[PDB]
Amino acid sequence: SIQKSTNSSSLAEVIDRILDKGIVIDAFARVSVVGIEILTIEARVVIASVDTWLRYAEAVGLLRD
Amino acid sequence: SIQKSTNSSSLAEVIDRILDKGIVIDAFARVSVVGIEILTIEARVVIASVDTWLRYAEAVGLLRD
Amino acid sequence: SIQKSTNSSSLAEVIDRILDKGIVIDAFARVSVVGIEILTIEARVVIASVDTWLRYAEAVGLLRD
Amino acid sequence: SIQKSTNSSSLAEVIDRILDKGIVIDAFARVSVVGIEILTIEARVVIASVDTWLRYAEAVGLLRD
Amino acid sequence: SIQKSTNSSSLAEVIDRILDKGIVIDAFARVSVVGIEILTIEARVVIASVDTWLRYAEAVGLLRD
Repeated sequence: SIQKSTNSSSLAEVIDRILDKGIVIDAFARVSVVGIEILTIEARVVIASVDTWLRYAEAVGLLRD
Repeated sequence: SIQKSTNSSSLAEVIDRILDKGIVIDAFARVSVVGIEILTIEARVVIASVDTWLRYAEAVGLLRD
Repeated sequence: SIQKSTNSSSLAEVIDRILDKGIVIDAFARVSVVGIEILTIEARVVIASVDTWLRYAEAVGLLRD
Repeated sequence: SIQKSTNSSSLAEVIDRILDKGIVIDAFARVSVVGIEILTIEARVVIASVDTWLRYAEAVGLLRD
Repeated sequence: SIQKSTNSSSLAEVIDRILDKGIVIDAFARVSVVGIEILTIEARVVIASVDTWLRYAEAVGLLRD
């Protein structure tokens, strides 16, 4: 191709650049009464391409040893 | 590309620059009566890219030893 | 880029400069009758980027020893 | 940048300059009858950036020894 | 900057100059009948920046010895 005065790029390349960084959303909350932990919530979400989800899974320990 | 008189940058690069710094929102409250801790709340939220959520997780201790 | 006669900066850089200083909001109150501490409240909130929330957490003692 | 005839500065820098000095609001009251301290109130509030809230916390004694 | 014929200064600098002097408001009253101190009130309020509230607290004795 040829060089241009503008940097702007394609939608499919925005998607690819998002997925090979990935996203983690992570949260917890706890509610206690008189010292007893009467309610608790924990949640996590991960989104990525395969080659980066393997990075996550190999560090956390979901692949075979 | 070529140099310009203005610095302004793309939306996908704002998103990437936010996620590789990450965000932590952290809070607790306690209500006590006669010296007994009759109610308590604690919460935390984390948002990041995978490579920076691993920074958090390795310092706090969520990865295998 | 090139130098200009004005200093003004981008919204994403205001956000980044806030989060790498962080914010702490901290309060307590106590109500006592005849010498007995019949009611008490304590609360704290913290907001930061990951690299500065780790500063807080390492000084207060939330990371593994 | 270049020098100017006026000193005026940005809103984000006012906020930063407030938070790295911090604010303490501190009060108590006591009501006594026949020599017995039948009612009492105490309250405190602190606001700062992380690096200055640590100054407060290290002098008052909220960090690990 | 450059020198001018007038001394006037910014609102954020008025606030800073107030808080690093601080304010103390202090009062008590006592009502006695036949020689018995049947009612009494005492109150205090303090406002400052952190570095000057520590001056108060170190002289009165609220910091660890």
